Amino acid sequence: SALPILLDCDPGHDDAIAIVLALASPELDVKAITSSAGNQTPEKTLRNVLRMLTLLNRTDIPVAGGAVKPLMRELGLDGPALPEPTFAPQNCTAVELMAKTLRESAEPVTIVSTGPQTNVALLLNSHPELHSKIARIVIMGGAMGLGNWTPAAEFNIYVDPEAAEIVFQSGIPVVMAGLDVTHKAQIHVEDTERFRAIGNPVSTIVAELLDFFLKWGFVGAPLHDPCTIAWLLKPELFTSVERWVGVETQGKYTQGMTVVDYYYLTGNKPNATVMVDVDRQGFVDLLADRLKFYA
Amino acid sequence: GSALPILLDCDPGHDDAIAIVLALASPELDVKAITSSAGNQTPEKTLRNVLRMLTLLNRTDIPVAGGAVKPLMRELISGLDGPALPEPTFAPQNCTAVELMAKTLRESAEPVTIVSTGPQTNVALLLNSHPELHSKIARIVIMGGAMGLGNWTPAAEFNIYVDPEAAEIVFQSGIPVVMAGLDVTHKAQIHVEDTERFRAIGNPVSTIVAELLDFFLEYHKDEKWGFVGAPLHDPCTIAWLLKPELFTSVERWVGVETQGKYTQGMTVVDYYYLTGNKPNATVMVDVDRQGFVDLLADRLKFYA
Amino acid sequence: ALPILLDCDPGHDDAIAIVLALASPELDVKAITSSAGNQTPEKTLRNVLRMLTLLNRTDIPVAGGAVKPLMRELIIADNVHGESGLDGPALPEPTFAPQNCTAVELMAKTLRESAEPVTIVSTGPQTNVALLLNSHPELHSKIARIVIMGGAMGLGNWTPAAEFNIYVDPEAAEIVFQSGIPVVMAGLDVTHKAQIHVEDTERFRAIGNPVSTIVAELLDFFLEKWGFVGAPLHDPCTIAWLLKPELFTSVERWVGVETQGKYTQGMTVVDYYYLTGNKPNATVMVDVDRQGFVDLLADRLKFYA
Amino acid sequence: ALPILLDCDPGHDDAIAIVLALASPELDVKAITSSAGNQTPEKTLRNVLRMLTLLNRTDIPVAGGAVKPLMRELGLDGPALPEPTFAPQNCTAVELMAKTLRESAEPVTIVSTGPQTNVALLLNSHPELHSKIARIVIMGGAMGLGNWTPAAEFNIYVDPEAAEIVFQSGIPVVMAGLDVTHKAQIHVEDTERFRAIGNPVSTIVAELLDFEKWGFVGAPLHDPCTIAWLLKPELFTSVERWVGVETQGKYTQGMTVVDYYYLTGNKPNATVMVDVDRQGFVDLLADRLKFYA
Ligand SMILES: [Ca+2]
Ligand SMILES: [Ca+2]
Ligand SMILES: [Ca+2]
Ligand SMILES: [Ca+2]
Repeated sequence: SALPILLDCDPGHDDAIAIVLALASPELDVKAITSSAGNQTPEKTLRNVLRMLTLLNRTDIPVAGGAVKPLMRELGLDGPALPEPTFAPQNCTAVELMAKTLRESAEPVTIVSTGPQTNVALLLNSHPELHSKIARIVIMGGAMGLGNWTPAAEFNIYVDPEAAEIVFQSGIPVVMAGLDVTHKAQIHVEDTERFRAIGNPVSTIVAELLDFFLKWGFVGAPLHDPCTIAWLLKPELFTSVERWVGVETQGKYTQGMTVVDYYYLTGNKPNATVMVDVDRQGFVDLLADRLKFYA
Repeated sequence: GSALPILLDCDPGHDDAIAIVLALASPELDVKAITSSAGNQTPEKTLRNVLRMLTLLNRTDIPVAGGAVKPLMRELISGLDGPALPEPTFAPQNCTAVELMAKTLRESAEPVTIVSTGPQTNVALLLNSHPELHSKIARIVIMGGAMGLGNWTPAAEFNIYVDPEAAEIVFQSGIPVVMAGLDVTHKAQIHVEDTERFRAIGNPVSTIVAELLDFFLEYHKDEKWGFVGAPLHDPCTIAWLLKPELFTSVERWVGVETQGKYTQGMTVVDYYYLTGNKPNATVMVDVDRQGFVDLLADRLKFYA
Repeated sequence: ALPILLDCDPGHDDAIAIVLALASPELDVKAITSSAGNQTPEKTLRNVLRMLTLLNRTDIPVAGGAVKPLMRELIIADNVHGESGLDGPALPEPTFAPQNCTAVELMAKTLRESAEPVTIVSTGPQTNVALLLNSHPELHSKIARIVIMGGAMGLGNWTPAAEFNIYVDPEAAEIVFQSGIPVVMAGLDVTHKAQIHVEDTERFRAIGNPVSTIVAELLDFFLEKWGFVGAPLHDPCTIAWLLKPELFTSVERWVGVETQGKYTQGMTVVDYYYLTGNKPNATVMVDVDRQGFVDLLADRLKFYA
Repeated sequence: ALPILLDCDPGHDDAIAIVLALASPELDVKAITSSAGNQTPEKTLRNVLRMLTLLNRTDIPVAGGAVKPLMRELGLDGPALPEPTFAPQNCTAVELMAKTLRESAEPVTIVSTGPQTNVALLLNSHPELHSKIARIVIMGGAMGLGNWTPAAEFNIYVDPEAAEIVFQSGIPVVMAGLDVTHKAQIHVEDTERFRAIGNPVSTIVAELLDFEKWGFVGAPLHDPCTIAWLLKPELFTSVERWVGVETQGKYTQGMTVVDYYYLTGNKPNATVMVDVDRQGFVDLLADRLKFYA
């Protein structure tokens, strides 16, 4: 009855916190966690997935490392003391673990990818016969408005624009947590104190990860990646629009931009659910309430 | 007569038309010439519309010339429907827009302000073909672009989209640029009450302006944008020259995308200073709407 | 014997390349996988199976690959190669099944279990090869080199600037050329010199076995703005180069594939006069001893006696 | 005589093109304007003035043009040349070109042997004068390999946007690219022939041509092919084809894409020179050099 999900990510503090949120939610059955490279080198992102799973006592979840660089371009949890990995990744690549999971699943699986789209694009292009086994792809990346890496582009998308465009043109429903929503999903100093007052080793780690992070004029720090998991858990916390998104791969000034046809100016059929607002307090409540799982 | 000397390049177009009305009712401004760009209409039509507006406004003394027939490297894509306008009673000068612009610069004793409220085609031509006159251009004030969402394609505003290369030439020119994009112009809405205020002013020109606002809103009320009233784009350029204190603006780097698969014509504004790039533009981002409406109605009294 | 992986989109010349490879005991064909380009992926796969049926090598593992280019829609070399993709001669129906997996999977499996580096020969669009490279960076060390048919230093045969295989999937080809693995390129520069004249096709037909018959009837089908004396035979130059590199003249140069141009998508940009900074990444074939090439083919056709 | 406008960036070969044009009474050179590419715009202007001083044609009006490409960033060593004895006109190249067209009674031929910057400016800013332009004869581009980047010839690469403007203009274009110019080589023996003609001008021309991976037998003479094609088109083989200039590629900015095998829908927009009778080209030059006897 739980929703089967594949998590692909590049921890990264917010990826890490998204893993914590997912494993505290019995509505979700995390089938595997695979690592992309962007926030760090692929050796480090893999290591970080293994450390998080060690911390959270879920060494039963299969892990594989993915692509070592973006498709056509060149190419992490400081703060708290984290455990050394006590287990090994699977002897195969992220795409292979993803494909394997799809093949053997009896119902469609949800992909949540919160690093660059590199591994997800590879799976899509290399396994067209498994597209039917993918319910939807939930991403953290992009920005309808101003980017955070270049003027037009958010980092995840900018690191591998081609991979992202492959995802959005794939024919599989996409849900997009871009900067428009994640910038609203701020954790204020008081919130971080709330998480820390919960009083278990994990809520402590989450609070310290957050401590570390601390021209945009944010009141507190945005928490990007957990917005993907939070939307699956409580979509009613979010406002979203169904629109066409294209990713720029050629521009002189705009490589990696997510072009969102908000006012229907193109002929293009919508391919994405674009998150545009969140109930910030509700988002904090969800995170604070699920942290009680590690009591 | 120490008014600010200005060159107006435009593609009327109801809002260009209203910009002309505002400028000629402002003795702070000395309009040296009006030239026509093509965008809102064919170049025959935009030229004609400049001539009709000057005929209406009893300023047949301002020299007019037609400009480029198409964007620098792309194909082109009455223009003042609604009110009855007069037929032209005077002829454009026997030259091109670029030639009239250059002439004006050469013979001006002080730098001239360019206001271009159509595509940037003529301005870019003047810039590239007269580098020895850059010193005679104080600044270029444009209506075009959007820091946020575009009104023509998802990423692009119309004027820039029609001639991205010309706009990039303007912004890379080294001459200070002032940009009235959709971020401010979409705030500069004329509500139905405002159009009634203009109409109550009671002279042939305020009547024309109100009827121009009439036609627009009746036939082009944007149902997806959720505007309370119709945005008045072009007059924001003139208003900023008249009362900059009505506006909020930031000094940022702006690039125009000329190569993107999805983004041709986008004005990329480096709002959060993420690039290395030296600011080249003053980007208007807010306006005091009521004050903007007040300016228009105060200046419409000129035609009493 | 040199272990090779063959990735191809038959297509008459791919087919004749298969024939040549299987008549050469210098080469150990480890698998044949199918790309889409010349035809739909259903048809290319079928035609690999038909050729292996014909040549009684049903022991070679076959798998179908990617159904479309990485980031573009499929276009096919439709009426050039006709209906089935191998029109002309009667061919046998497949008597065996492809492996239960994708081309990239069979490729990876082959590399993993090989004891020495494997040579990839790819004679359709580079789609499967690029997928293997990006998804298996830990197996690059098991790839000796990639030998392609594609590209043109001069004029293209599909658009003014581009050759078909490259044009169908420029992004795949650029991935191959940027990969760090040695590339050998049989482009139109050489393949347009590797013409089979009517006399040569008559020679193949005179060899008198079922297979040389099929190869001759295949060429028959492939027969005026180019002003060729007879028909260029593109794909078998990859295998010929592995068999007898002394037939060929080649230069080591930098090659880039254009993925963004308005007029030039799919161009192979070859830095023939060293004008760029760029480190050579390819061996580009630029000439062939045509008669020697024809001799090679005919000599190896005797294998099917 | 055929009225022509010469826009160029001397440059030794532009210089030799000027020499040939002024020795040809079939041609009426209406004006010479300077582009920037081979050198800075100050230098190219100066060189036009030096050449016309040398050749005793200070009566031909000269103007300096654009100081850089339309959208991008931006010369006669060897022989002793005279200092300029006259001044350029007090206007820009585009102005002098427009003025020339306006006051011509019949269409004018434009020969542009530098980047196409001034010609593109003329075309875009004077659409009412297109009818006064018979054709634009250019030295630039390559159907085959480039001499500047792998895909691109210099003149075109310097201002790809100006070149694409010219080719998309609707005015007939004639293209002397590397395909023909690399065949138009001057061998050591030819340079000695020129030198033996025995006047100050043939001497200057020789001292220029006097001064590796391409494997040329002698030096290609690029710009004079434009003037030669006007004088003796029968020396050349050419094809009527569609030509587009790449202005966006990652690796191919400045490439002239010639649709030699009719693979696009596109209407031909250009006469593309593909061969030359080299000896006949050399004979034309030697023959015309006698003008300065
Ligand atoms: Ca992340
Ligand atoms: Ca306008
Ligand atoms: Ca093939
Ligand atoms: Ca030159």
